[PDB]
This record gives sequence, structure tokens and C-alpha cells, in this order.
Amino acid sequence: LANDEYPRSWEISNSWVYISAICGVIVAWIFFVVSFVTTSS
Amino acid sequence: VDKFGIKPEIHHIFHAEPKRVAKPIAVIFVLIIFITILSLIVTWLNSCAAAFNNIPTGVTAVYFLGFIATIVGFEVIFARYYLGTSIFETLFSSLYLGAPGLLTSTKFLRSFG
Amino acid sequence: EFTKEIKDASAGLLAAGFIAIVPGYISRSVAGSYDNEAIAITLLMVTFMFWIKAQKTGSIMHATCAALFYFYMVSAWGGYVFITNLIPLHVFLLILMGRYSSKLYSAYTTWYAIGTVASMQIPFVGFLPIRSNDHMAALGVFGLIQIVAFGDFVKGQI
Amino acid sequence: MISDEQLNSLAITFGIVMMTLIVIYHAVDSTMS
Amino acid sequence: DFQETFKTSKRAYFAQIEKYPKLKLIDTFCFFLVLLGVIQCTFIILIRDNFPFNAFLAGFIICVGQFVLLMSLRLQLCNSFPGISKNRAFAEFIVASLILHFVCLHFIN
Ligand SMILES: *[C@@H]1O[C@H](CO)[C@@H](O[C@@H]2O[C@H](CO)[C@@H](O[C@@H]3O[C@H](CO[C@H]4O[C@H](CO)[C@@H](O)[C@H](O)[C@@H]4O)[C@@H](O)[C@H](O[C@H]4O[C@H](CO)[C@@H](O)[C@H](O)[C@@H]4O[C@H]4O[C@H](CO)[C@@H](O)[C@H](O)[C@@H]4O[C@H]4O[C@H](CO)[C@@H](O)[C@H](O)[C@@H]4O)[C@@H]3O)[C@H](O)[C@H]2NC(C)=O)[C@H](O)[C@H]1NC(C)=O
Ligand SMILES: CCCCC/C=C\C/C=C\CCCCCCCC(=O)O[C@H](COC(=O)CCCCCCCCCCCCCCC)COP(=O)([O-])OCC[N+](C)(C)C
Ligand SMILES: CCCCC/C=C\C/C=C\CCCCCCCC(=O)O[C@H](COC(=O)CCCCCCCCCCCCCCC)COP(=O)([O-])OCC[N+](C)(C)C
Ligand SMILES: C[C@H]1CC[C@]2(OC1)O[C@H]1[C@H](O)[C@@H]3[C@H]4CC[C@@H]5C[C@H](O[C@H]6O[C@@H](CO)[C@H](O)[C@@H](O)[C@@H]6O)[C@@H](O)C[C@@]5(C)[C@@H]4CC[C@@]3(C)[C@@H]1[C@H]2C
Ligand SMILES: C[C@H]1CC[C@]2(OC1)O[C@H]1[C@H](O)[C@@H]3[C@H]4CC[C@@H]5C[C@H](O[C@H]6O[C@@H](CO)[C@H](O)[C@@H](O)[C@@H]6O)[C@@H](O)C[C@@]5(C)[C@@H]4CC[C@@]3(C)[C@@H]1[C@H]2C
Ligand SMILES: C[C@H]1CC[C@]2(OC1)O[C@H]1[C@H](O)[C@@H]3[C@H]4CC[C@@H]5C[C@H](O[C@H]6O[C@@H](CO)[C@H](O)[C@@H](O)[C@@H]6O)[C@@H](O)C[C@@]5(C)[C@@H]4CC[C@@]3(C)[C@@H]1[C@H]2C
Ligand SMILES: C[C@H]1CC[C@]2(OC1)O[C@H]1[C@H](O)[C@@H]3[C@H]4CC[C@@H]5C[C@H](O[C@H]6O[C@@H](CO)[C@H](O)[C@@H](O)[C@@H]6O)[C@@H](O)C[C@@]5(C)[C@@H]4CC[C@@]3(C)[C@@H]1[C@H]2C
Ligand SMILES: C[C@H]1CC[C@]2(OC1)O[C@H]1[C@H](O)[C@@H]3[C@H]4CC[C@@H]5C[C@H](O[C@H]6O[C@@H](CO)[C@H](O)[C@@H](O)[C@@H]6O)[C@@H](O)C[C@@]5(C)[C@@H]4CC[C@@]3(C)[C@@H]1[C@H]2C
Ligand SMILES: C[C@H]1CC[C@]2(OC1)O[C@H]1[C@H](O)[C@@H]3[C@H]4CC[C@@H]5C[C@H](O[C@H]6O[C@@H](CO)[C@H](O)[C@@H](O)[C@@H]6O)[C@@H](O)C[C@@]5(C)[C@@H]4CC[C@@]3(C)[C@@H]1[C@H]2C
Ligand SMILES: [Mn+2]
Repeated sequence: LANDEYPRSWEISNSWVYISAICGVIVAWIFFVVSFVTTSS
Repeated sequence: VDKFGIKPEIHHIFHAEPKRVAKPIAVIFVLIIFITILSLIVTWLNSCAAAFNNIPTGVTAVYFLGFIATIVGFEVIFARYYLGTSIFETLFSSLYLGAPGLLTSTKFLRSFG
Repeated sequence: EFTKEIKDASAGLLAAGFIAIVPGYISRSVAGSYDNEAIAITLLMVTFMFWIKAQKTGSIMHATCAALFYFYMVSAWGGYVFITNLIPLHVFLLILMGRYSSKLYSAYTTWYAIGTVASMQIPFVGFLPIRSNDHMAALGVFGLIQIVAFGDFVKGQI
Repeated sequence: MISDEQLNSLAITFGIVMMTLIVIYHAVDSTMS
Repeated sequence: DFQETFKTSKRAYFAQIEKYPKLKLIDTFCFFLVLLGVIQCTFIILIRDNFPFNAFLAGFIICVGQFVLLMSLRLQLCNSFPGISKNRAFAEFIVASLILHFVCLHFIN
């Protein structure tokens, strides 16, 4: 089997928890960068 | 009696494909993660950790927007890589975003800090 | 560059002149020799260069460059494991001599995280960085440097 | 094309020149600083 | 014994963190980046299976890498390194974070 012939991550119920984590982390990271540059010490 | 008669049939015996967890437990854990992220954002905003006080104004503002666009932009690129976009198109979009994005981000950081 | 990072530029020029024509390297890089080493000995050196620049300055960018060229070497040659065992040892020794600093934490932690997550993308390597013995030193030093770091902060109180 | 003895002489000349120039550089770096 | 030390450390931390907002930001982020990790491990233990191991490794390594990068940023912000300003530490952090994000998105397939 080739590399692009396996089932995708969004099709296996187990990976659902692991994609959500990654997705949440990335969104939080974007907010952190903005909030970092727009705050004053 | 060999070499002459009919031989019995043979059938391959296949292995077992891995079992997948039932959907409700995965859904519960996704809800847990969503609640956790909502907690993070509300925690940041409630505390003065993030207070949006040093907002750029004037010409610096546009540099700020360019920095923001470069940051979100790369993320979007990666997401489209996650959806099925090739690696060559990904490298080309990354170069096209990274030249002027780098210029604008360096100017913003050099002028606001 | 690496020898300029060690002593100075004159020593670096001597080292370059030496390595240009020394037979121990020419034995496996003669025109026609198209084996894995033809590029590996290059990448190795580059990696080490960046790591040195990462270890004494504390830069995150130089540790990221070291990790990227370490990924290049993992993708190019099977003796990458040498580097996977040499960079931790270094750090470990610096811990025993009493020479821990925040630059060490920055450099080593950045290198380990990025290079480890990146070296598992080569299908021939796979999950070996987490299940093999020749990769267990690095991971170990990735834990120790935490316990030290936190402990250092406690030392600031008492 | 180039011969074998010619390529040997060329390699040796390149080496000798390189070593002489690295020695001169080192002498100027060590003396003037 | 250690109770007085812990109390003094708590006072010191609450001081520093409300005298510098950014160190608060970072701290909060790091804490939740621990929480997420814990959650994922809980899932792997509860369901007693590791069918897609690359997916778990990606989801876990993204959290530990973001944590260690934030800690390096915090160390460079509390007491800066000789030849590296705070702007340059922030930009290096951004570049390293983007690279880690890309590698962890490739890992999970
Ligand atoms: C590296 O190179 C080397 C050398 O080139 C490779 O080594 C070869 O590997 C082969 C396997 O891939 C191996 O072949 C097998 O040998 C087994 C042992 O045979 C010896 O012992 C038996 C007694 O048990 C003797 O009778 C026999 O003469 C030998 O001395 C056999 O058991 C295997 O036979 C099975 O497969 C063949 C074809 O696949 C069938 O024709 C045969 O009838 C057997 O089929 C059963 O099993 C398969 C699954 O394996 C089922 O699909 C099938 O339906 C049958 O299942 C029934 O029977 C089983 C009991 O066997 C029962 O449990 C089940 O319920 C069913 O009732 C096969 O012949 C070579 O010998 C070996 N060569 C050497 C020199 O070692 C090596 O693979 C390479 N490495 C790699 C590629 O990584
Ligand atoms: C801010 C900057 C951000 C960018 C960062 C850039 C680089 C990060 C550094 C390291 C990341 C390593 C992981 C990326 C691997 C991409 C390969 C790929 O692409 O192969 C992939 C898959 O094959 C593989 O896995 C096999 C592994 C490939 C081994 C690497 C080849 C060796 C080359 C070494 C470098 C040579 C230097 C250039 C020559 C001088 C093809 O993908 P696809 O075309 O099917 O697209 C579909 C996208 N799906 C899949 C998500 C849907
Ligand atoms: C960055 C630093 C780089 C440092 C240098 C690196 C590598 C060089 C070191 C060693 C390489 C040795 C090469 C041996 C030659 C094998 C072929 C041979 O032997 O040619 C010789 C001939 O030669 C010559 O007359 C060449 C004379 C002068 C050449 C022009 C100067 C060269 C400039 C180089 C760059 C030019 C680009 C300009 C852009 C500004 C054999 O000709 P033939 O009989 O086979 O031709 C067929 C017969 N007709 C002649 C009738 C056609
Ligand atoms: C706070 C942060 C973290 C959480 C997150 O960002 C914000 O917000 C999450 C969403 O909740 C997303 C999930 C929604 C449910 C969705 C079910 C799909 O399954 C479909 O499959 C089709 C084929 O049969 C069927 O036709 C359809 O009916 C069936 O719904 C599956 O593909 C993807 C999945 C699980 C999403 C994954 C990513 C998540 C967790 C997102 C994160 C990035
Ligand atoms: C990069 C971060 C951010 C982005 C994201 O997280 C990681 O990565 C996204 C994925 O792209 C996910 C989608 C995949 C496609 C999938 C199609 C399903 O439907 C199809 O089902 C087929 C058979 O059943 C029918 O043949 C088709 O016609 C029909 O469209 C749909 O149900 C769910 C959907 C849209 C997934 C939802 C979650 C997404 C958007 C994920 C995000 C949270
Ligand atoms: C300010 C915001 C503005 C909106 C946005 O962020 C910034 O910027 C948008 C982009 O324009 C994205 C689109 C790109 C084109 C892409 C084509 C896809 O087709 C794929 O379909 C797959 C199966 O589902 C196949 O496997 C693949 O091969 C095949 O390419 C389509 O499905 C999704 C689509 C339209 C992207 C969706 C997310 C968008 C809208 C992004 C938003 C988040
Ligand atoms: C503190 C340290 C010490 C403890 C440890 O590390 C952390 O924690 C253990 C985990 O329990 C790991 C195993 C889980 C099961 C997992 C199945 C994979 O199988 C895949 O194999 C692919 C072929 O390439 C297929 O394509 C995929 O479909 C298929 O899922 C296999 O590769 C790796 C394996 C066995 C894990 C690595 C080793 C273990 C024991 C780890 C130890 C070293
Ligand atoms: C700045 C960079 C670029 C330039 C360069 O690197 C440094 O420096 C060049 C040298 O000048 C080299 C030449 C030396 C002279 C030598 C004469 C032979 O001439 C034959 O032909 C008749 C001639 O009268 C007779 O019969 C015999 O002398 C003899 O057999 C000829 O074979 C080889 C040749 C020309 C060398 C080739 C490589 C050169 C061009 C070198 C380049 C790679
Ligand atoms: C600033 C610069 C300017 C001046 C210079 O550098 C510094 O100072 C010159 C030297 O005088 C060099 C020559 C030495 C003699 C040597 C004889 C070899 O010939 C045979 O010598 C036998 C001996 O044992 C072998 O047995 C044989 O194998 C071998 O072929 C010949 O190959 C190379 C040659 C001529 C050197 C070339 C470079 C020179 C001219 C150098 C110049 C470029
Ligand atoms: Mn070989």
C-alpha cells in the first residue's frame, strides 16, 4: 500500500481527540501572539 | 499416490484490522478539550494578562496588520497542507508569503518594541 | 566555521586546509564514489557548527538550524545516531562539571524537541527515536535538564 | 584532455600555494595582533 | 521546614507576575498546555488502545514542544542573554513555533 492509500486521520474515531488537541493548541497560540504584542508592561 | 491425483484447495487466512473506539467516548473527550480551550481564553481575558493597551496607531498600525497577516497566513497554509494540497504548492505559497511577510514583520518588530 | 567557533579564524583556515586534502576523507569522496558519506560528512560538520553557536549564545534560531540540519543528516545517512548520542553527552558533562545555565536549557531543549519530532518522518527511521536504546540517552538528558532547571530556581530562594 | 602527470602537478601546486598563504595569514594575524 | 520557603516563594511569584503581565500570559499558557497533555494521556490509558500511534505522538509532542518553547521565551524575558534582545527572542520563538506546528501537522497524516 502507498502512503496516500491509507485512511485519513479524520476517518478514524480515535484520532478525533488528537486532532482536536492540535487544533486547539494552534488557535491558542495565535491568540497568545496577538495578546503578547498588544499588551504593555 | 503423489504427482498424479487432485490436490485439496488452499485459501489464504488474512489478519485482523485494528479495532476503533466507539464514537461517543471520543465525542466526550472532544467536548472536554473544547471546554479546556474556552477556559484558557476566558482565563486570559478575565485577568489583566491580556489587556490590549499597547495597540499600535498611525503608520505602525499597517505594519502590525502585515505581521498579523503573515502569522495567520502561514497557519492557513499548513491547514491547506493538512487537507490535501501538495508539498510543492505548499513550498511555493510559503515562499510567496514569506518574502514580504518577513519584510513587514521585521519592520513592525523594529518599530514597535 | 566550526574551528573559528573553537579558537579563532587562523585555526579555522588551518583546519580547512587540512580537511581539504587529508586522505582519510578522500578515501570515500573521490569522484565516482557516490555513497551516503559523500554528503554526510558535510552535514555532520554543519550540524555541529550550529550546535556550538547554539550552546554558547543560547539562541533559539541556531538550535532550530541545528535541528533542521540534523533532520537533513538523518534523511541522508544512517550514522546520524552518532550525533544523537554526542550532543546529549556534551550537555550531560556540562551538568556534572557544575556549568548549567539557561542558555543550555534553551539550546538543548529546542534542539531535542524539534529534531526528534522531525527525525520520525523518515519512513526508514520511524518510531525508533522512542523505542530504541541508541536513542535513549537523548531522551534521558531531556528529562534531567528539567529537574536541574527547576531545582536551580529553588536554589535561588534558600 | 589533461594528462595524469599534469593533474598531479596541478594538485601539488594548489596544495603548496594554499599552505604558503595560510602560513602568511597566520604570521600576519599573530604579529600585528 | 519547607513551609516558610514555599510561602516566601508564593509571595515572590505573585509579586513578579502582577508586576509583569507578560509573564502571567506565558504562565497561564504553559499550565493549560500541561492540562491538554494530561487529557490525551487519560484517553490513551482509558481506551486501552493505541491504534494510530503517530496521531497520539503528534498531539502530545505539539504540547510538550510548545511548553518548552514558552519556557525558553520566559527565561530570555526574565533575564536576557548577552547578544539577544527581547525582540529577537520573540521572533526566534515565533519561527520555532511555526516549524513545530508544521512538523506536527505532517506527523498526524
Ligand atoms: C527471507 O527469506 C527466507 C527464505 O527465502 C524466507 O523464508 C521462507 O518463508 C516462508 C514463509 O513466508 C516459508 O514457507 C512456509 O513454511 C512453513 C513451515 O514449513 C515447514 O514445516 C512444515 C510443517 O509445519 C512442513 O510441512 C514443510 O514442508 C516445511 O518443512 C509452512 O507452514 C508454510 O506453509 C503454509 O503456507 C503455504 C503457502 O503460504 C501453504 O501452501 C501451506 O499449506 C501452509 O498454508 C497454511 O498456512 C497459511 C498461512 O501461513 C494459510 O493461509 C493456509 O490456509 C494454511 O493454513 C492451514 O494450515 C495451518 C498450519 O500451517 C493452520 O494453522 C490453518 O488453520 C490452516 O488449517 C510455508 O510453506 C519458507 O519455508 C521459508 N524458507 C526458508 C528457507 O526458511 C523468509 O520469509 C524471508 N523473510 C522475509 C520475506 O521477511
Ligand atoms: C515557516 C516555515 C515552515 C516550513 C518548514 C519547512 C520544513 C520543516 C523541516 C522539516 C520537516 C520534515 C517533514 C516534511 C517532509 C516533507 C516531504 C513530503 O512532502 O513527502 C510527503 C509524503 O512523503 C513522506 O512522508 C516520506 C518522507 C519524505 C522524506 C524527506 C525527503 C528527503 C529530503 C531531505 C531534504 C533535501 C533538501 C532539498 C534538496 C537540496 C508528500 O506529501 P504530498 O505531496 O503527498 O502532499 C499531501 C499532504 N498530506 C500528505 C498531508 C495530505
Ligand atoms: C570557486 C573557486 C573554484 C576553484 C576552481 C575549482 C575547480 C578547478 C580545479 C581543478 C579542475 C581541473 C579541470 C581539468 C580540465 C579538464 C578538461 C581539459 O583538460 O581541457 C583541456 C583544455 O584546457 C584549455 O585549454 C582551457 C584554456 C583556458 C580555459 C578558460 C579559463 C577557464 C575559466 C573557468 C570559468 C569560466 C567561466 C567564466 C565566467 C566568468 C583539454 O581540452 P580538449 O583537447 O579536450 O578540447 C577539445 C579540443 N579543442 C581544444 C580543439 C576543442
Ligand atoms: C477549541 C478548539 C479545539 C476543538 C476544535 O477547534 C477548536 O473544534 C473541533 C470540532 O469539534 C471538530 C470535530 C467536529 C466533529 C467532526 C466529525 C467528523 O465526522 C464526520 O464524518 C463524515 C464521514 O462519515 C460524516 O458524513 C459526518 O456525519 C461526520 O460528522 C470528523 O470528520 C471530524 C470531526 C471529528 C471534527 C474533528 C476536528 C474538531 C475536533 C475541531 C477542533 C480543531
Ligand atoms: C488544520 C486544523 C484545522 C482544520 C481541521 O483541523 C485541523 O482539519 C479539518 C479537516 O478538513 C476536517 C474535515 C475533513 C473533510 C470532512 C468531510 C465530511 O463530509 C464528507 O464525507 C464524505 C464521505 O462521507 C462525502 O463523500 C463528502 O461528500 C462529504 O463532504 C464532513 O462530515 C467532515 C469534514 C468536513 C471534516 C470536518 C472537520 C475538518 C474540517 C477539520 C478541521 C477542524
Ligand atoms: C480570514 C479567513 C478567510 C477564510 C479562510 O481563512 C482566513 O481562508 C480560506 C481558504 O480559501 C480555504 C479554502 C482553500 C481552498 C479549499 C479547496 C478545498 O477542496 C479540497 O477538498 C478536499 C476534500 O474536502 C480534497 O481532499 C482536496 O483535494 C481539495 O483541494 C475545499 O474543500 C476547501 C477550500 C475551499 C478551503 C476551505 C478553507 C478556506 C475557505 C479558508 C478559511 C479558513
Ligand atoms: C517512557 C518511554 C518508555 C515506554 C514507551 O515509550 C516511552 O511507551 C511505550 C508504548 O506502549 C509504545 C508502543 C505502543 C504501540 C505501538 C504500535 C505501533 O504499531 C504501528 O506500526 C506501524 C508500522 O510502521 C503501522 O503502520 C501502524 O498502523 C501501527 O499502529 C508500533 O510501531 C509502536 C508501538 C509498539 C509503540 C512503541 C513502543 C512502546 C511500547 C513505548 C515504550 C518505548
Ligand atoms: C580561476 C580558476 C579558473 C581557471 C582555472 O582554475 C582556477 O585555472 C586554469 C589553468 O590555466 C589550467 C590550465 C593550465 C595549463 C594547462 C596546459 C595544458 O596544455 C596542453 O596543450 C599544449 C599547450 O601548449 C601542450 O601540448 C602542453 O602544454 C599540454 O599538453 C592543458 O592540457 C591543460 C591546461 C590548459 C590547464 C587546464 C585547466 C586550467 C585552464 C585551469 C582552470 C580550472
Ligand atoms: C606566493 C606563491 C608564489 C610562489 C610559489 O608559491 C607561493 O612558490 C613556488 C614553489 O617553488 C613551488 C614549486 C616547488 C617545486 C615543485 C616541484 C614539483 O615537481 C616534482 O617535484 C619532485 C620533488 O620530490 C617530485 O618527486 C615530483 O612528484 C614533482 O612532480 C612540482 O610538481 C611542483 C613544484 C614546481 C612547486 C609548484 C608550486 C611552486 C612553483 C610555488 C609558487 C606558486
Ligand atoms: Mn556504504
